[PDB]
Amino acid sequence: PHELESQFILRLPPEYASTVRRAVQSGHVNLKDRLTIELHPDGRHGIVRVDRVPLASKLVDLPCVMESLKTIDKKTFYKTADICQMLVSTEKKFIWNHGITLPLKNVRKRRFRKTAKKDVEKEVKRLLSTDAEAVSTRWEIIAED
Amino acid sequence: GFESPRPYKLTHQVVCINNINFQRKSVVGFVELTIFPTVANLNRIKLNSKQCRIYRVRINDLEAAFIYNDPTLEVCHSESKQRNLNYFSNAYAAAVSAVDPDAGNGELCIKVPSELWKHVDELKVLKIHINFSLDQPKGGLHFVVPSVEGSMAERGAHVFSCGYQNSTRFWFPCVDSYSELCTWKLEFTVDAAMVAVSNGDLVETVYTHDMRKKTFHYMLTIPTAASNISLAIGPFEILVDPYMHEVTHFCLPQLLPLLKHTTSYLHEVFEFYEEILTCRYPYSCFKTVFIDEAYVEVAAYASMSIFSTNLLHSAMIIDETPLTRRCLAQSLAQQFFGCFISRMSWSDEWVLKGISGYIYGLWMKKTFGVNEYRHWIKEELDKIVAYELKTGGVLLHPIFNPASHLHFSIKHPHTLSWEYYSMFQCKAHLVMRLIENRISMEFMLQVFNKLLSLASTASSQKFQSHMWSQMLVSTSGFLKSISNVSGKDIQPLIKQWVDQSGVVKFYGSFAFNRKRNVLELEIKQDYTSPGTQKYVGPLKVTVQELDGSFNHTLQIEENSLKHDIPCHSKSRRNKKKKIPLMNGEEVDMDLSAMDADSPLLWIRIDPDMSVLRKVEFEQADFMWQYQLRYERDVVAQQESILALEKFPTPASRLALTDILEQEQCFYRVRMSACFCLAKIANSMVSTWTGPPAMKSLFTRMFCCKSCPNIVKTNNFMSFQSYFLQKTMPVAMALLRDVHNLCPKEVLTFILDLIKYNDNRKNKFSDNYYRAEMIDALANSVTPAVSVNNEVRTLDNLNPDVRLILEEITRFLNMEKLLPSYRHTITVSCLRAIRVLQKNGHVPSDPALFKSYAEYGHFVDIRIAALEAVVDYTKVDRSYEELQWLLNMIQNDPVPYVRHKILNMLTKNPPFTKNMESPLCNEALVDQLWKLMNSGTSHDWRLRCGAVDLYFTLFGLSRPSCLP
Amino acid sequence: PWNLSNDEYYYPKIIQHSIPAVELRQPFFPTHMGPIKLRQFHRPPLKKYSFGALSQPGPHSVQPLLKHIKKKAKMREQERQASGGGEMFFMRTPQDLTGKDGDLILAEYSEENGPLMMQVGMATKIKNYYKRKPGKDPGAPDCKYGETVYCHTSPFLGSLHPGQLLQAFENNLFRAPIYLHKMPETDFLIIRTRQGYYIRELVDIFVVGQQCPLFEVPGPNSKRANTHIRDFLQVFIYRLFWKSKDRPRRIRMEDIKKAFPSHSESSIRKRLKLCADFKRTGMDSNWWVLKSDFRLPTEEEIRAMVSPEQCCAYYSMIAAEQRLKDAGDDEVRTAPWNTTRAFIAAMKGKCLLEVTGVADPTGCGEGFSYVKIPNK
Repeated sequence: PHELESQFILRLPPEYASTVRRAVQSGHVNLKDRLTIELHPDGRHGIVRVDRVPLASKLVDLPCVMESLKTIDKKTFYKTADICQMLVSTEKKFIWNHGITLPLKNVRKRRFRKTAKKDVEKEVKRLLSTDAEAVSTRWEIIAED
Repeated sequence: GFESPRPYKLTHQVVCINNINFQRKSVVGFVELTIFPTVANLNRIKLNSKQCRIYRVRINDLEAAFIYNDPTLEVCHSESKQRNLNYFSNAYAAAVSAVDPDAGNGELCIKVPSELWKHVDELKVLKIHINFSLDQPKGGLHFVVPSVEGSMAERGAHVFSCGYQNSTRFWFPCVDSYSELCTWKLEFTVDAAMVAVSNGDLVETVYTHDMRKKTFHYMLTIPTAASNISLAIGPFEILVDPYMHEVTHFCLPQLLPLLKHTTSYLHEVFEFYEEILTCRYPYSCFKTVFIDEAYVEVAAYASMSIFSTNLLHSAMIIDETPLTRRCLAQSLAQQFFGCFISRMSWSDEWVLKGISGYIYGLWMKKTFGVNEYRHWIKEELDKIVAYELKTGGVLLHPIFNPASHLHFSIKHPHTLSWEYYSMFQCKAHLVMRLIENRISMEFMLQVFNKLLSLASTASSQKFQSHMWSQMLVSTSGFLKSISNVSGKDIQPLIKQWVDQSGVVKFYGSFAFNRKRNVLELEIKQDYTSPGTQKYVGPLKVTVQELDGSFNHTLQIEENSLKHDIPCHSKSRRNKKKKIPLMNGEEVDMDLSAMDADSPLLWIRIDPDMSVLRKVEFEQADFMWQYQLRYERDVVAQQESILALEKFPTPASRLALTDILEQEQCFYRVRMSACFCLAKIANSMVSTWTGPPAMKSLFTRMFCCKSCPNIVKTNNFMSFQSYFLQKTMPVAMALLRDVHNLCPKEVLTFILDLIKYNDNRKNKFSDNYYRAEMIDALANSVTPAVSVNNEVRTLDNLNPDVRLILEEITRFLNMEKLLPSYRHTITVSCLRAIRVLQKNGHVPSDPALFKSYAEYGHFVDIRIAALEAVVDYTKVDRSYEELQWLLNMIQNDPVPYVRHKILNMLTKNPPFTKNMESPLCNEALVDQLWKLMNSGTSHDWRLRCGAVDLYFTLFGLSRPSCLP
Repeated sequence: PWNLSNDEYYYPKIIQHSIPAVELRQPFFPTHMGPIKLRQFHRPPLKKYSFGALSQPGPHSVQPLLKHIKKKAKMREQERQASGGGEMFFMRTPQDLTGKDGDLILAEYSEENGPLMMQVGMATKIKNYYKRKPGKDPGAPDCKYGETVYCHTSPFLGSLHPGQLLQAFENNLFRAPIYLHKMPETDFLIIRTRQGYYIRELVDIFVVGQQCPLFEVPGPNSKRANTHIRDFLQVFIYRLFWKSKDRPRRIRMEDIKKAFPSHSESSIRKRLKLCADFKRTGMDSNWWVLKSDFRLPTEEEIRAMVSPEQCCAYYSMIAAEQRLKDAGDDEVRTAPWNTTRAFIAAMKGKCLLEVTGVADPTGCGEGFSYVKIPNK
C-alpha cells in the first residue's frame, strides 16, 4: 500500500539555523551525523541535536494550513502533503498563534473568525461512561452558590 | 531498432548519365556504389535493375561476373493451362517477393571476385562500378518528344522519371528500397539549351569542350533512399520564387505566365507547414517541375516535386485554383513526411500516409475553413465505408496471408490494386484524425516535431547508419513517441482501427417516454456483413432539446440495445424564448411542427465522426427539417438533406427552399439542396402547385429585376453564387413531367440561359459555367419513343432534341475555333452526345469518339472519348471496339491513358461473371491472361489494373466460359 | 478562391493530474474516512511507526538530499531531451510524487476550511493575470513561476487595476489569488518516512487568498452525491477485478467490506449483482467470479466513470457534514454546498451575493461571503 508522507516544519535558533542551512546546501552525508531528531513519548516534546549540541523542542499546531506543491515545469503544481505542525527549537502551549509568513501574525487572535476550534465531546464520552455506573441521579438547574 | 535485411550497408552512390539521345530514346551511364559489408563471406551482392542493359561491372576496379534474371517479366509460364486468378496472384506475389530489396533479394546478382575475399572478411569497403544503357525504355523514364521539327529544345522534348513507390530500378541499378539511405552524387550531361533538374543542390554546371553540351552536378548530403531520387531534363523556363529564394519553378516553354500565377501561393503553404510543425524545411532547395504526359497528377521526391502542366491556370480561371492549390499542398506534406522521414518496412506505411494526409487536412482547415474541412472529412469517410462494404476491407499495418478476402496480396505495394492504394491513404489519414481525437492536437504536433527532430539530428551525422536509421519511422516507434509525449497509449484504438480491417454500421431508433421524461435510444449494429466489425467502445450522441444542445456518452457493449438518457424541460414552449444552439447563439424556431409532449428537436448519433461508421438513424421528418434549418454543423445539414429525400412532404420542400435562399449557409449544402429539391419535386408531381422548382428562385437570385427571362450579365466575383448559379440548372433539368418527359418550361429556360449569356464584363472565364450548361442540356434528355426499331434519321428527330443538338453542335464547333481552358466544353459536348446516343436519338456510332480518342488530342478529351467508347462497347456488345480498347491498352504512348482505360473498363465492364455474353470466348480469356502475364510487365500499375479487369470479368475461380 | 464558409453564423465565437490521481489509487484518494479522520481532514497528524528504522526509539540522523535532487533533475532532463526536447509528462508512478526531488514551493491557505481542496497527486497551474496600463505599457512584471496571461475581464470578483499583476492558482476545482512571500530564515522542511528523516530548505511560500469555487460541492444525499457514492464503489470493484490474477477474474467480498465499511452489504451486493456471481461450492467457492459475458471496462472507461475533482467535492461535503454534526442556520449557510452553489450561480448571473455576511471565512471585514441575495 501507499502511506501519505508526513511533512512538518523545523524552526531552529538563528545561528544553529545558519549552520544547518550551510550543511544542507553543501550536500554531504556529514550533515546526517550532525543533525539528529529525538521525539519524546509525550508527542509534543523533543530534542534536536545540531552538531551534537542538544536543543529543546516543542511540536506545535499551526493556525493556518500549508500545502507543499511540487512542480517540474514551474507552471503546473501538484499538491504533495498538508503541513500543520512545527517543531520549534530553542494543550494551549502546543498551539502556535502566529503564521509562518510575515503578513500572518496573531492570525488566530485577529484574522480568524471565532466560530470555535474544539475536548468538550471527549469529556462527554467520559461522563456517559461514568453515568452508566448509576441507578439514581439528581440534577438541578442552579443559581449563585 | 532497425536491422538491415541486406548483408551490406550502402554509404554513397554516384549516378552519372551521359548521351541522353532524344531521337533514339536512349541513355548511357554508369553507377558507382560504395558498400560496407556487415557479414564476412559476402560473396554475391544483389542489386535491383529493370530494363537496363548491364555492360560491365567492376568491383574495386576488378572485373566481376554478374547474372541477371527478372521473374516478374513473365509471371507464369506460357505453356501452363491455368486460368484462375488466385494462381496468378500467388505467383505474382512470389515473383515480386523474389526481386524484393526488402528481403535480401534483387534482380542483378554480382559475384565478388576471389582476390577480394580477404578484403571482405575483415569488413572493408567495396566500390562497385556498373555501367549501363537504356536502349528504348518502356515506362522507366518517360520521353515526351513532339513531332514538330527543329532542335529538341525548339520542339519541346523532355524526359522525366515516372512510376510509384520503388520504381527507380527502372532507370538505374540501385538498392531500390526505402530503408537503404545513402548520400548521393548526380551528374547529368545534357544539351546546352536544356536544363537537368534532380534531387539535392546543384553545386556547379560546367560546359563540355565543344560547348554543345553541359554537365549538371547535383549533390545530396541528406541521406535519402534510391526510391526518392528523380530526374527531369528539358528546355524548361526557370522562375525563381520572388518570396522564398531557394525555391525554383520549372515549366515547359510558353507557359511562364501560368507558372507565375499558379506557383504564387506556395510560400504560404511553406509557412503553414513550418509553423504547425516546428522544424524548418529539411532540404536546402525545393524544385517544382511541370511536365506533359505525367504519370500521376502530383509526384513528390526528395527536394523535388513533379506536377503535370494541366494544373497550370491563369488569373481568370476559377474552379481550378483550389484543386491546384491542394495538389501543391499535399506535395509539400509528402516532402515533409514521405521523403525526409521514410518507412522502415512495407508495414508502417500507414504511419507516413496518415501523417501526410492529416497535416494536409490541417492545411485545408486553415486555408479553406473548418466547414470545408468537415465536408472533406465526411466525403472521405463515405468513400471508405462504401469501399469497405463493397469488398472486404482495408488493412493498415498487416503482419506477415493476413487479408484473404480480396484478390491480390498486400505484402508489397506493387501488387496492390490502385483503388486499394487510394483507399489505403484515405483510411490512414482518417485513423490519424482518430488518434488526434483521443490524444489532443497539440500533443499530436509534438509527436510529429519529435519525429522530425530525431530525423534532423540524424540527417547531419556522417556515420554510415550508426544514426541514419533514426530517419526511418516504424509503428512501434510512433506509438512509443506518442506514449512519451502524452502518457496515454492508444493500443485499443490501434487494435480496433488499424490491425482489424473493418468499419461499423449503426442502426438507431428512439422513443420518448413522456412519463419518466427520458429518451430511450435503440442502437443495434450489423456485424455480420462482410465488411463490418463490432464496436464496443463509448459513443457520443448529441440531443437538441428546447433547453439547448446536450452531449451524452453511451457505453455500447455487445449485449446492449436500449440506452435511456434523461431529457430536460419544455419551458421554452410555455414562453416564446429563443432556443440555444450547439454554439453559443440562439434562434427563433417555428415550433408548430414539433410534438406537444416531447422537448427534443433532433438527435445525432456520433456527431464528431469519432469512429469509422455508417449511421442509419430513424428520426421524424420534422426533426430532419429542424436539423436542416437550424443546425450549426455542415455534416448534419448534409445528412438531413440526404434523409429528406424519403419524406416528400411540402414542409420538406419549404425547408430546402429556405436553405437555398439562405446566404450564410455553406455553399456545398445549398448545392446539395438543389438536387434534393429536384428529387422531391419529381416525387410530388400531380401535387405541385406553381412553377417548376428553383425557376422562380433562379429568376429572383440571378436574373434582372425588369426582365425575368433574361439572365444578368456574368459577374463571377462572389464565388458562392457562381457555384450555386452553375449548379442550379443542372439540378433543374432533372425535373420530370407526369408523362416522364422533362417540361418544356425548364428546357426553354436552360436554352435562354445559354442564348443570353454575356461574359465580356467579368474578370473570370466562362468555361465551367458553359460546360455545366451543356451538362444541364444533357440531363433533360429522356428516352425516345422508337416505333418498330425505326432507324434514327434526321427527319424523325424529337422537336426537343433538335434544339439541344443544334446547341451542342454550335458549342463544339465554336470550341474548335475558340478553345476553352481545358477543353471543358469539348468534354461536356462529348458527354452530351453520348447521352443522346444512349437514348434513341442519335445513331449509335462510335466513330466520332474514336476520332477524339487519338493521340494528338488533349488528355481530357481523350479520356472523355474513351469513356464514351467503353460505354458503347458495354451497351452494343461490340467485339471490335473491345479489341480496339485492348489494343490501345497495349500500345499507347501515354501510360496514364492506358491506366485510365483499364480503370474505366473495370468500372463499367463489358460483361460481368454472371452475364452470358457473346464476348466470353476462350480468345478473350487468353488475351487477358496474356495481358496479365506478359504485356503489362513494365508498369506495375497496368498489371494490377489487368488483374482487376480479369477479376471483374471472370472472377476468382476458373473462367467458366472455357473448355 | 476564398473562405466561403459562413462561419460567423454557424460558430459565433487542460489540467493533467498524476497517473496515481486519475486512477483514484487508495493512499491518495481514501475510500472511507471515519469521524476522527474527518476531523483531521487535510491536517494529518504525525503517526508513530510500528515497524521500521524510525519505530525504534532514540536519536535519528537527518539526511541531506541535494545529490538526489540534482541527480533526479539531470535524469529528467536527459529523458526530456531523449524524447525530442518538448514538454514531457513525468508523474507516472507514486514514487514520482515524493518531496525528495523537484522544485518544491509551499502554499499556505488563508481560510481554515476551504470549500474545495486538492488531494495528494493532483495538479494545478499558476496563472499571472496582468492588466495592461491604458495606452503604452512596459510589459508584465516578470515572475519566477507560472505563465502570464493578459486579462481584460477580471477572473475574480473584483477587477484588476491598470498595470497590476496578480498570480493565481488555477485548476478545475477553484481559482484563488496567491501571493509570493519569502520563507522565514529559521524554517526547514523535514520529510520523514519509515527509513529516516530528510531535510530540504524552502525559499518560496505562497499565501492563498479566498478561493473562487469552480466545482459545486453536492449536498448530503443529493443527486451528485447519490451518483458519486455508487460510482466510486463501482470503480473500486472494477479495479479489484482487474487486479485479480485468477483467469476467471474473482474477488472477495470482505476486501470491499474493508474498503467501504460504512456501506450496507445490500448496496455492495447490488453493485456485484450485475458483472459478478457468487460461487458457493466446488472451485472458486466463496468468491465472486466475473461473468463470462461481461466485458470488464478498459482503463479509459474506468477513468471516465469518476473524476478526481468529484472525489474532492465529496470529501469536502463529508468533512463539512462532520464539522456541522459535531457543532450541534448561519453555520448551514457556511456549508460548502450552499456557498459553491451561490458562487457558481453568481458567476452565471442568476443572482447576487451579499459580500458582507456570516459566510465570511475571516470573521472580519476582509474576505467575501458566498450566499445568495437578489439581483433586484
